[PDB]
Amino acid sequence: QKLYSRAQRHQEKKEKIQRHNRKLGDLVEKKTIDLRSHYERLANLRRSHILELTSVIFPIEEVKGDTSISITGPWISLPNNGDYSAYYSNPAYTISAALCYATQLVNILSHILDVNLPKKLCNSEFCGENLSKQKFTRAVKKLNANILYLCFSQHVNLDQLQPLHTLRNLMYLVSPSSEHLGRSGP
Amino acid sequence: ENQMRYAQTQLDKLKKTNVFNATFHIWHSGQFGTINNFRLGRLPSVPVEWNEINAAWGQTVLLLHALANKMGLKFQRYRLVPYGNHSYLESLTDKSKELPLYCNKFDHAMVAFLDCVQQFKEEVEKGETRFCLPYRMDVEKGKIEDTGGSGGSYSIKTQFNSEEQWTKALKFMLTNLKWGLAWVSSQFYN
Amino acid sequence: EVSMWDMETGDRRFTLWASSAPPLSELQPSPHSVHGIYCSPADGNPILLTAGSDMKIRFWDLAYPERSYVVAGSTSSPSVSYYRKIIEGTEVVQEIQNESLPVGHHDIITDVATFQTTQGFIVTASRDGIVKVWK
Amino acid sequence: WESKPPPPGWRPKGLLVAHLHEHKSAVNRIRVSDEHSLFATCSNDGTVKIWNSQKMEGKTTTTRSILTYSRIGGRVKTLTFCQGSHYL
Repeated sequence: QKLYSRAQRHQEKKEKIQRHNRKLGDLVEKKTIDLRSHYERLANLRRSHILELTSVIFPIEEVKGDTSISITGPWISLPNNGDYSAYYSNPAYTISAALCYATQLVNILSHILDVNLPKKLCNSEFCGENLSKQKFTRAVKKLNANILYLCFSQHVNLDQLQPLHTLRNLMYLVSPSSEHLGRSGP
Repeated sequence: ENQMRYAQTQLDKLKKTNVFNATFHIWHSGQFGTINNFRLGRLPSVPVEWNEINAAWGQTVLLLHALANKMGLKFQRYRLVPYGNHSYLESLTDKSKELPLYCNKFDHAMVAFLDCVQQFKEEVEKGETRFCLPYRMDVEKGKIEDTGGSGGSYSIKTQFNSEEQWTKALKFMLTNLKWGLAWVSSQFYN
Repeated sequence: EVSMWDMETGDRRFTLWASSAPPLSELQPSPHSVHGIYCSPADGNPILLTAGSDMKIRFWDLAYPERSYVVAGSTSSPSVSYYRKIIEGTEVVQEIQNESLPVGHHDIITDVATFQTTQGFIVTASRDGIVKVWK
Repeated sequence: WESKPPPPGWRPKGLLVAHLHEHKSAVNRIRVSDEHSLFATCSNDGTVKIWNSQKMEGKTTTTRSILTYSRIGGRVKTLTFCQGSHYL
């Protein structure tokens, strides 16, 4: 009889816990919907900001990864792959301006795209210093890894941008024409 | 709830710190003129990087080009190289002799920058309630004058103004561009 | 709640009190907790790393919880604050609190795993799939 | 509750290796390998992400889950590294 009283108490507790379980499940569903809505709002805001930025500072446009992409005025234009092979030392000047704007916008998207940089100190080190040496190796490696992370979190079409298409995938994802612009998460 | 909190916090931070806010990362007051976390103007007891000076000069060229292409601000000396260090500022009507923003050519770039800044202030002041008149910038003679009544004598010369006057004029340019880009961001966000 | 229970009595007798609820509060005014505790004996008492459901990356201490250092965030808080007491035959602890992108997890973190030899790394996760591999 | 109890003075610091969001659903079950340098990741999506510390840390193109198996189905929220059993 004592054990039965204890069991009846535990069973009432079980029923209450199950009711709370259903309530918490509905609440978690609502919370996940709200989180998805917040992520979509971030997507839209990022798309707007990126379009505005591309229009104003860096009009990344294709010519009309060897094909060139123009941005930040006629003095700045570079092809898709990215002349990393040519950094051992306007082509040099245009490439350097494009890469400076690239690191800057990389941090910018990290904020907007929410893709926090694993090498957060991107804009400064990447843009200015003539670090052609091993430091250039490390910087280019970090840049490539970050671009890979960006393309993965925006892996709409990996085969399209393809490896060694720095300006290519850069324009594709960054330009408001991105297929899945603003997306973030897994 | 926590993930939505992080997402909405990022969204709100972006809303507060506009795209231009981060891109310029500029300040109005301090030991020097600050944009993108830079120091503008050294002192007899203040350290600063002249290479960072060239970087900020190229940044100013790019920002002025973006503003002018956005609205006017490109009457004369309006052909600027938005590349960064060793930048160039030239008139769309005149390209015979380049004006390098690095190293009388550097001071020439400074004077042409003052000219483009006055042109933008004309562009900025166009609002019904006049704007960009907490200070006034003179292009030809090298005057960085504050409409706020500050008595500090600031000039654009490479001599007699390079440490205190230069720091002050760089910070003044930073704050004026701050006001102009604040109006620009207020417009663009809408 | 992070308590040590004398199962002979079958109740927890240990605390790092940090909650709107009073110690062993009937209503428990604080619903937040910490889990994913990791145990190892060192420094005169047990040394634990437990996932703080408050997203507080918990490197927890008993003798000088305020004095030591923990992996949690919230930089706005001054030097770590933790209370050390002795209560009815046991030492009691009260835990008290002190642009950019949110580095810390943004979900209910539960799991922790670390490896090191004079140095190493730790693994962290949240209640939705967040992965945090701390060094 | 750890092998070779360390000397006193343990404090944490602000360093990390990598972060992931691959698990489509909540993850509430992980296993840490003993003989090797790997740990297991599973998610409420009924899928398990296998991650190797040696590989996932970096110096590689992508730190993706080495063994991602979802044939289990449902929600995978229970995993363990069997003690010297060569089974998971």
